[PDB]
Amino acid sequence: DDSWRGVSMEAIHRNRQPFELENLPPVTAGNLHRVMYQLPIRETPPRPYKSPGKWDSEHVRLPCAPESKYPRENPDGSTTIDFRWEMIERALLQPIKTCEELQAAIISYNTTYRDQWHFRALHQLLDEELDESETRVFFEDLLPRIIRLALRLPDLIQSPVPLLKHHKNASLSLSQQQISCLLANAFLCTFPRRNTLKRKSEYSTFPDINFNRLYQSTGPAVLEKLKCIMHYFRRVCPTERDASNVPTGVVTFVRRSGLPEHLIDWSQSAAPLGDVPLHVDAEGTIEDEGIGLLQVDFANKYLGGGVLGHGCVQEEIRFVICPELLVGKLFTECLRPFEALVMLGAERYSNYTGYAGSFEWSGNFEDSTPRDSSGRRQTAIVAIDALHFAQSHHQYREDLMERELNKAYIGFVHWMVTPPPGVATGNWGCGAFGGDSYLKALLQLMVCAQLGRPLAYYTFGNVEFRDDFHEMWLLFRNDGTTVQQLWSILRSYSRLIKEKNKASKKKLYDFIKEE
Ligand SMILES: Cc1cc(Cn2c(=O)n(Cc3cnc(C)s3)c(=O)c3cc(S(=O)(=O)NC4(C)CC4)ccc32)n(C)n1
Ligand SMILES: [Cl-]
Repeated sequence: DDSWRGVSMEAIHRNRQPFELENLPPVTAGNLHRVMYQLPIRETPPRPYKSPGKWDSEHVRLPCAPESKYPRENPDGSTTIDFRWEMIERALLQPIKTCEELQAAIISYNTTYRDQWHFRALHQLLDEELDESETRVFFEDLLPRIIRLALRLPDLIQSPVPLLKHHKNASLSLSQQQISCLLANAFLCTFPRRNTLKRKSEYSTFPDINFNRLYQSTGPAVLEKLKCIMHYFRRVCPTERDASNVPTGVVTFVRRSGLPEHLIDWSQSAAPLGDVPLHVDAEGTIEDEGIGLLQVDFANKYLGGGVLGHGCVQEEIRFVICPELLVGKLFTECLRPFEALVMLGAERYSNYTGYAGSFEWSGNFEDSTPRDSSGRRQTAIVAIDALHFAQSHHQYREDLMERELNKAYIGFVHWMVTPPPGVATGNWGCGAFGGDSYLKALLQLMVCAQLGRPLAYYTFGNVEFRDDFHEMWLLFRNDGTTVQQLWSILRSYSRLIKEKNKASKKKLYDFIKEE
């Protein structure tokens, strides 16, 4: 009758309006929080913060650094060592009228990759997908705006951009405007030292950021991601007339890194599972129906996954409809097992249809989501990376159930004085990545019970699973089942599977029935 089972959405918000409960404290500058704009925000967009630039192992190597030098071959075949930022400016201010000339300009400061990079998805989009006039508008309007924005980087970033490395709790806050500039540079593949595919290299524990690998990819989902990105730049680049369309606010990136001190012993959790306000919806999406909640990103340990590539499932889609997330790739070291990344403030610019191979851009989206005191849209996303399984049976090992419990734990912790809003999630690391929906739902319930967060769970058209999970929360509620007690049952199922989906839930019935 209704799409959903369990408690209502009013309930998930603790009967207060969405957005009254916040997911992150306000931005303030500190030892553990670098802020790229001036506090407090008076004018908009925020005014950039000024401090000496850094070209070192602790900060982003910015394309405009005076330390960035580059060899050029010449007309006549000799070598000049020049400043790469000067070469980038010269290349991008030559006229560029075709897809081939764009590729040659980008390659002119990436000459190592001359015979490896071919921007086939860009050729497909401009030569075959758009008609002659939409393509003329690309070269006469859009691309000049992207270049002009990229070339303002020394004006918009006047402060070193720190890397968020392994095992450090740190935050970084930037303006949406600053992010549009960094992303324009990525679009034009300007970031130094971030292209090599060599196995052990300076940045190999970091994601890719230059957009070349997207351009090298194929198929319809890749073009639709390109359309999302184009659209973002139409939305946020100043037009020839004015700059009133430029976004006004802020985005914050928080590396959460758990200490041994924070590790839950799951057999000592007396938390009642049925006391979790659980809302299980078979329609709806996290980005729409989960407004006000901590929304989950079914992440790869490299933030963004294959968004610059062939990837086009849950993570990748979020990163092209809310492209400000992409800048996380620039400074976020890959996640270790007891770490997570919270991203607050990312505006949505695109609508979409489908999923995976059927993903399509389906139009403009005007985000009216309210901004917090710090100038951030109150869209809070946590990146947590599930394990992938070649073998489904492997996931029922005790150590790898604990791993996932602890991964979701560090993603979902609150660590603020005000009460935590609900989490909005779903079949995390399931489908083709090997995970069991039935188990991953319980692990997430355990974590929410333990932390005291409501849980809004989306099954995406699967009514059967909605019911099996609702019914199993009812058995917990009136048996007063407990985290440690469900852990005990789950460890039993571990040793059972060893000696050799729908059957996990059958055997809790059994171990529960005896109580
Ligand atoms: C209501 C709805 C949405 C969708 C499409 N979709 C999807 O198919 N999957 C995979 C699965 C399909 N059927 C299953 C039983 S799983 C999704 O995982 C999915 C996820 C989202 S989301 O996470 O809310 N948002 C994004 C993409 C921004 C992060 C949305 C649609 C999904 N379906 C079938 N039914
Ligand atoms: Cl030159």
